[PDB]
Amino acid sequence: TTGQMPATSSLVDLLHHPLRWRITQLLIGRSLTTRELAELLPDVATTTLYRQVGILVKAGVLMVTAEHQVRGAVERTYTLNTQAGDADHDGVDADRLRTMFTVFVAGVGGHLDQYLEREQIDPLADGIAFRQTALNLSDEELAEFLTAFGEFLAPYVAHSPAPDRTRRVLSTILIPD
Amino acid sequence: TTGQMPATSSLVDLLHHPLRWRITQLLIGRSLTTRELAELLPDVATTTLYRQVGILVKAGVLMVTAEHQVRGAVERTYTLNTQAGDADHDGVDADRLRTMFTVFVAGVGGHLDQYLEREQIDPLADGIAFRQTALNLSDEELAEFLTAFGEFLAPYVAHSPAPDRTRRVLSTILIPD
Repeated sequence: TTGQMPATSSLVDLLHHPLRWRITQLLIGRSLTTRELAELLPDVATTTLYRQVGILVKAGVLMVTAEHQVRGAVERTYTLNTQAGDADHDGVDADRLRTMFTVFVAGVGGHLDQYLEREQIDPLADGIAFRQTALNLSDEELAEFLTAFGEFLAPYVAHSPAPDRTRRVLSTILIPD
Repeated sequence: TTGQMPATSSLVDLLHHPLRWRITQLLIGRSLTTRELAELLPDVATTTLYRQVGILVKAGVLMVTAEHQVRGAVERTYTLNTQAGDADHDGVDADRLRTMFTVFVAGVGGHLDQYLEREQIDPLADGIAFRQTALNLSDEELAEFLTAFGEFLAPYVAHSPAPDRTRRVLSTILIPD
């Protein structure tokens, strides 16, 4: 599901940290317990993983979607606070926008680095793609394009996990000449 | 129109150069004379612009789409050699893939820097967006998704330039967990 790079300076600052970026990206479009997140980040010390989730939750980058009793103790499920990444996008000046981009591409770069830790790679077979398309659009046509793009994505975003499926992250950057 | 980051080492090496990246990105989806390119790159010395087009053409990054007589002398029109950016994508190893990414995000970053040279910016009103979506897709579903994505884009890619329209560059990166 489509989240925008947060614009709030406090959230942007937190996402410089490579583990905090990893955690929030893993939570796009779904909810997970900290235990589940831990299992997806085997290289990270367990205590550290829990610490950083705590930091993200308290800052409002993540939100609690459920809590129930599991083995006598309470367990929370988390997802992206998409409402948080939708705030403060108007007072964005040059400096803030540069920082947002830098943090965004560093996160994506870190995801690529993780892919390259695979014992065997075939970028083509594995579905790695870096592409660009040029579009002539008025500001109003661009608003329509973005709405239609979300509608184009919707049936795919609806796919559940399954043994034949791999979770893929599609990052989009749009800049005018 | 959708070009992929070239994979041929010789083309990849040329695109490290920020002016060569600027030129090839300006040529996505359309054809231009060198004179037209010069006019879109006012900050670049004219002789230098012509030199770099020459370099790109000779390397096969660009192709000549027309030539006719203009003021007694012959004038060529150029566009991206999309056939060139579609070669050598199978023997891509870790080192080549990293380089491709680095060169790609540096180019996009340079395009953002150019946007930030505007006297007045409003990133939101100007249509700047950094987004991510997660999709659960089998390798075969991903091939379908990519084909449908091209079909989704087609009517917008068909838009001609006009006074109400601004050329926008949509960059896409797809990486699996």
